[PDB]
Amino acid sequence: KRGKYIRLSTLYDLMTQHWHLKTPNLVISVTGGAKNFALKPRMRKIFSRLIYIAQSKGAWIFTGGTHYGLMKYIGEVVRDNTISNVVAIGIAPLYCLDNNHTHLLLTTEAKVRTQLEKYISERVIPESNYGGKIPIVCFAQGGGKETLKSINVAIKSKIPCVVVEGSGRIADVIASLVEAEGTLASSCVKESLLRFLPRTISRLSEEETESWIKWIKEVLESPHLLTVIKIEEAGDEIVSNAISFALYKAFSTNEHDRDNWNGQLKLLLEWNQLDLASDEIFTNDRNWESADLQDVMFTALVKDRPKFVRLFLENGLNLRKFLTTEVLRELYTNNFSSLVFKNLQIAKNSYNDALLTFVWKMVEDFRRGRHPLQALFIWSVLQNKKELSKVIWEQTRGCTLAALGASKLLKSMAKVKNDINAAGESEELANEYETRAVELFTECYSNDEDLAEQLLTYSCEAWGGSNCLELAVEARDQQFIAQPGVQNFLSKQWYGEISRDTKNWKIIMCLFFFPLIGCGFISFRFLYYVSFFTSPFVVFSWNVIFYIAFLLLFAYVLLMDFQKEPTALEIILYVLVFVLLCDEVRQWYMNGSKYFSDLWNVMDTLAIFYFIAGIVFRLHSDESSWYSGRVIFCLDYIVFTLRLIHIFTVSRNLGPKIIMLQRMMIDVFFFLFLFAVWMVAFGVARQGILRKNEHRWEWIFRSVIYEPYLAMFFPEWITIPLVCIYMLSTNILLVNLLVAMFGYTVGNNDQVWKFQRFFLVQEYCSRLTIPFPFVIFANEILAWEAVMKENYLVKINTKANDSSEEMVHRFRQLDAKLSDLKGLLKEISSKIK
Amino acid sequence: KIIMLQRMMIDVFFFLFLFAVWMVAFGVARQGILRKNEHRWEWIFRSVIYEPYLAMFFPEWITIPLVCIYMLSTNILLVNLLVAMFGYTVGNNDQVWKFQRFFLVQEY
Amino acid sequence: KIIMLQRMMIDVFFFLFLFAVWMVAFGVARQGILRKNEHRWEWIFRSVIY
Amino acid sequence: KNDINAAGESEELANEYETRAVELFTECYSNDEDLAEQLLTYSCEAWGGSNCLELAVEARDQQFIAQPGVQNFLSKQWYGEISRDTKNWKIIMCLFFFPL
Amino acid sequence: EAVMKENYLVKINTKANDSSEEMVHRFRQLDAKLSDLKGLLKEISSKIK
Ligand SMILES: CC(C)CCC[C@@H](C)[C@H]1CC[C@H]2[C@@H]3CC=C4C[C@@H](OC(=O)CCC(=O)O)CC[C@]4(C)[C@H]3CC[C@]12C
Ligand SMILES: Cc1cccc(COc2ccccc2C(=O)N(CCCN)Cc2cccs2)c1
Ligand SMILES: CCCCCCCCCCC
Ligand SMILES: CCCCCCCCCCC
Ligand SMILES: CCCCCCCCCCC
Ligand SMILES: CCCCCCCCCCC
Ligand code: NA
Ligand code: NA
Ligand code: NA
Ligand code: NA
Repeated sequence: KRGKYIRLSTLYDLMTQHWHLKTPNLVISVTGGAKNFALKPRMRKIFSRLIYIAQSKGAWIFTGGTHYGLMKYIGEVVRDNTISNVVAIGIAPLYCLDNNHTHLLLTTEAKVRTQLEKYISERVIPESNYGGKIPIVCFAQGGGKETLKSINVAIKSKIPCVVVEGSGRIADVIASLVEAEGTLASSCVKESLLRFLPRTISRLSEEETESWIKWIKEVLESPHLLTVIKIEEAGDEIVSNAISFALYKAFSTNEHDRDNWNGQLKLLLEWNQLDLASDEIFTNDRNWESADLQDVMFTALVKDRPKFVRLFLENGLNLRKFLTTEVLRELYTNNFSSLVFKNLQIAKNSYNDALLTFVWKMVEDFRRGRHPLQALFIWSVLQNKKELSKVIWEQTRGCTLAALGASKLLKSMAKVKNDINAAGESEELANEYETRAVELFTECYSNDEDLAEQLLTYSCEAWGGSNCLELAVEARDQQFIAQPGVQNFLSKQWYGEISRDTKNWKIIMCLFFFPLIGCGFISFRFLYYVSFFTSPFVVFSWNVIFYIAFLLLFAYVLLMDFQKEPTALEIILYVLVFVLLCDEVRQWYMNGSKYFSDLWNVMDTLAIFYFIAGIVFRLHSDESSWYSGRVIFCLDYIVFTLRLIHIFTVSRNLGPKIIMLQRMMIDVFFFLFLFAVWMVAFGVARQGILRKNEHRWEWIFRSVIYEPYLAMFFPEWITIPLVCIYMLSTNILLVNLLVAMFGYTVGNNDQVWKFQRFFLVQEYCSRLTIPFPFVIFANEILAWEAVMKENYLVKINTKANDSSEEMVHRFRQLDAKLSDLKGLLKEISSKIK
Repeated sequence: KIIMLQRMMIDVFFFLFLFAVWMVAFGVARQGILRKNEHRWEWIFRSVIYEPYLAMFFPEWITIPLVCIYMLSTNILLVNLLVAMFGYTVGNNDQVWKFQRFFLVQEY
Repeated sequence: KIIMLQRMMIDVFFFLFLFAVWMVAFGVARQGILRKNEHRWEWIFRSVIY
Repeated sequence: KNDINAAGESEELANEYETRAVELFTECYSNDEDLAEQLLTYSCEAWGGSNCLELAVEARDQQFIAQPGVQNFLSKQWYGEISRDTKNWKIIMCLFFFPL
Repeated sequence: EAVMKENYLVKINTKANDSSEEMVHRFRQLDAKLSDLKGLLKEISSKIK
C-alpha cells in the first residue's frame, strides 16, 4: 500500500520529524541503473544478510530506487523482512521505478544523495554510541563510472567508511589494488582494470580514462576506509564482520579516542566482534582498571553477547560483586520476555512442582520489590539463552546441582504445548544440562567417591530446596541416574553398613543365626548388631521372612484353630496385622491421592479393611455371622498371598525385566477389564434368553455379573450368526491378549530400567529402617567441585582436535609465509636496477 | 537357541513355583471355607497341598470381591507367565552362545 | 501400538477363518462316521456347521 | 510395473520431494505457527483441487505427516478450542457437571 | 512462504562445508601463488646478464 515519493531538484527534518525514527546505522548501496546484474548464490546472500543487519540495527538503506538488478533485489528483500524495521529510502531506454522501497526521493541525482548522507555523518547525537556521529557505511559491488565517483565523494569529502567485495567489475579492481603498496601505484590502475574488464576502456576517451586513474588513486589515499569482503569467506556473519571492521577503522583512526578505550569497546560489543575486541583492547598495554567494565557488562548480558560475557570474566570481573540487588531486578522485569513469563504462568498452573513454585516466586519477588549467581543463571535459562547460560553455569558454586535444577526447570517448561518451537528448544537445552551434569559428576566420581557422594546429598542452601538426587528423580533425568556413580551410591545405601563384598547368602544365614554376625563372617566396613539390622537389605530380608511366617501362622489359625473363641493365636494375628496397618498409616503421608493409584498399594489397604471386617464378624457370637467371618478370612488369605507373590515377582525381575513387567501388568489388567465387560454382556444375553422372563428382583443385578463365571468355573437361522459372535468376540479378546504380551516392546534401554531400579529401591529405602515386629518401638565440598569443574572444562575444551585438524589456520599460516617470500623477491629486483 | 532356552527354563520354574504358592493358599482358603471345621489330624497338612490339584485334574456381598481375587490372581500369574516368555530377550550375541556351545560340549 | 494392533486383528481373523474351515471338515468327518447314514434333509447342511 | 527402472527413479524422486516438503515446512513452522497452519489448509486455487494435508494422506507421505508441525496441528484440531494445557481429567469432569 | 523458501534454500546451499573442506580450490589457489613466485624468479635472471 504505502510508499511515499517526492519530486526534487534542510531535507532530513522532513523525514525524521514527519515520518519516522532515528538511525543507529546507515548503509549506502551504489550500483546505479545497471539493467543487468548477475545475482549469484553468493551476492544473493551478501545482500540478504545486509538487510537483516539493517533490520537488527535499525538502519536506512539509501539506493537508487529503480526496478533493475540489485536495486530491485534490495527492494524485494526489504518486503521479505517486513513479511517475516528497515527504511529503504530510494533516490533517483529509460528506467522504471521500483515498487518496493519505503520512501522515494526522485546521473543527475548523485549530488543530493551525497549532500544528505554527508549531513547525517555531520550530526551530533546524545545517545552517543559511535561518538555520536551516526555510523555511515557505503557498499560497492559493481562497475561503471557512477559507482566509482560514489566511492570518491564518500571517502574524499567526509569520512564514511566504504566496503567493497571481489565480485564485480570495478569493485574487484579496488579489491585487487589494496593488497599492494607501490607509492600510490601511479599506472597500476592501467595494469589493473584492463585484464579483468576489457570492454569499458574502449568506449570513452583517454583523458577521462586517465581521469579514472585520478579517480581510483585518490580512493587509495586512505586505505583505512576500505574493507574488502573477500571471496574465501564462505560462512555466515561476514557482512557484519566487514561493516563493523569498517566502522572500527573509521572510529579508532579519529586520533581523539586514544584515551577513549571504552568507546571502542561499546562499538565492538554491539557488533559481535569478539576476536577483534580481544587483541585490540584487552592486551595489557592499554590501561584499564577493570572497574569501568561493569556498565559494559550489563549491556553484554541483555543483548545476548555470550562470547563477550566470557571475555569480560576472564579479563577480571568479580561477578559476585557485580550482581548487586538491583541489577537482578533491572533484569527480571526490564529484560524478561513476556512470552516466557506468560509461559511461566501456564507451567506453574498446569504442571506444578516444588521447584517451579520457588522459581515462580523468585521471578515474582524481583518484579514486586541470597545466591545472586544462581538467580542470573535461572534468568538466562528460562529465556532459553543457549550460550549465555553456559557461561554463568561455570561461575556458579553448586555446579552439578544447578545443572540439574536447570535441566528440571526446562523439562517442565517444555511440557507446555503453548509453542512447540520454544518447547522443543528448552527440552533440547534440558537434555544437555543433564548431559552437563553427567560428565561433571563422572569427573567428580573419578576422584574420591566419599566426596562425590557427599555432594549428591548436599543440603543446597535452598537452591530449589533439594539435593542433586531429589532434583533428578522428579526431572526423570534417566542419564544422570543410570551413571555408575549414582548406581554405586544406591547399592551402598541399600546394602547399608554391610560391605557389598561379603556374599549374598552370607547375609541371609546371619538372620537365622544371630551369633554369626559377631564373628568375622560379615566384613561390614562394638555392637555391630545395630548396624547390621538397620541396613535396608536386612530389613527387607527380615520383613519377607516375617511375612512368610505370618502366612504360615495365619494358615494354622484358619485350619486348626478358629473354633468359637479368639484364643491366643488369633489375638497376635491382630497384632501382626496391626503393625501391617500401623506402618501403613505412618506411610499414609506423602500420598497426594495418587499413591493409591497402582492396584498393588491400594490393594494393601483394601486387604486389611477386608480383614478388619473379619474381626467385626468374629465378635458377634452367632453362627450366621461366625461362618461369615471365616469365609472373609479365607478369601483374605488369598489376598495376603498374592502380595507375597507380587513381592517375589518384583524382587526377582528387579533389573532389565522391570520395564517389561509392570508394563505388562497394566496391559493384562486392561485385558481382564475388557474380559469382564464381555462377561457382563454375555450374562445379560444368557439371562435374557433363558427362563424367568418377568419374575425378578435385585436378584438379577447380582447374578448377571456372576452367572457366566458359574458357567465357567429355535435354531431357525440365528445359530449361524451365533458362531459369528464367537468369531468376533474371540478375535477382539485375543487381540487384547496379544497386545498385553507384546506391548512391552514398542516405545537408551539401559538407562530406562536403571532409573526404575533406582526409583524402586529409593522408594523402599524411604521407609522405616526397622523390621516389622519393632515398628511399635519407634561449603567445603562446593570448593572441591569447583576444582572438579575446572578439570572438566579442560576436557571438553581440548576435545577440539577434529576441528583443529580442520586446517583453516594452516591454510593461512603459509599465506603469511609465502608473502614473506613474496616481498623479499620484489625488493631484491629494486637493488640491481 | 541355547541362550533363549535354559534362561526360559529357570523363568518357567519361577512361575511354577509362584503357581505352587498360589495353589497352597487356594487350598487353605478352600479347606477353611468348606466343612470338617474342627475334626483334623496331619490329614490336613497332606491334603491342602493336593486338594486344588484334585480340583484341577452365603453370597451376601463377598461374591463380588471373590471375582476381584480372580482378577488379581489371574493378573499376577499371567504376568509371571509372560515374563517367562519374553525374559530371554532383555540383557555381541554371537559370542554369548558360542561360549555356551563350547562350555556344554567340553563339559560332555 | 496402533500398528501392532489392527495388523494382529486381521491376522487372528485369518486364523479363526482357518479354524472355521477345519471345524467344518471335522463336522463332515464326525457326521459321516456316526449314525443316521441315509436319513437326511437340509438338517445336515445346518448341523455340520454347528 | 511397466518399467521398474523408471518406476524406481520416480519413487526415489518422490521420496525427495516429500523430504523437500518436510524441511520447507519445518522452516515455516519454526516461524509463527498460525501462518504455517494457515498454509496446511490452503485452498490451492485448484492445484490438484486439494490442500497440503489432503495431498499427503493420499500419497501416504509418512514423513510429512509425522513431523511435529503437522502432529501439533492435528492435536489442536482434536482438542478444538480447548487449550491442550488444561488437563485430561479436567475436560471429562465438565461433562458430568456443566457449570464447571 | 516465498520468504520462507528463500530462507530454506540458503540453509541447504551453505551445507556444502564437507565439500568446501575438499580443498580442490586450495590445491590450485597456491599453484597460482607458486607461479606468481615462479615468473618473478625468471625475469630477475634476465636483468643481471
Ligand atoms: C522357609 C523360608 C523362611 C526360608 C526361605 C528364605 C527366603 C524366603 C527369603 C530369605 C532370603 C530372601 C531374599 C534375599 C535376597 C533377594 C534379592 C534382593 O534383590 C537384590 O539384591 C537387587 C539388588 C538391588 O536392588 O540393588 C531382593 C530380596 C531377595 C529377593 C529376598 C527374597 C526372599 C528370600 C529369598
Ligand atoms: C498385605 C500387606 C499390606 C501391607 C504391607 C505388607 C508387607 O509388605 C512387605 C513385606 C515385606 C517386605 C516389604 C513389604 C512392603 O511393604 N512392600 C512390598 C515391597 C516389594 N514390592 C510395599 C512397597 C515398598 C515399595 C513400593 S511398594 C503386606
Ligand atoms: C542367596 C542364597 C540364599 C540361600 C538361602 C539361605 C538358607 C535359607 C534357609 C536357612 C534355614
Ligand atoms: C471359537 C474358539 C476358537 C478357538 C480360540 C483359540 C484361542 C487360543 C488363545 C491362545 C493364546
Ligand atoms: C478369570 C479368567 C480370565 C481368563 C484368563 C485368560 C488367560 C489366558 C492365558 C493364555 C496365555
Ligand atoms: C483422565 C482421567 C479421567 C478420570 C475420570 C473422571 C471421573 C469420571 C466419573 C465422574 C462421575
Ligand atoms: Na470368548
Ligand atoms: Na480369549
Ligand atoms: Na488362576
Ligand atoms: Na494363569
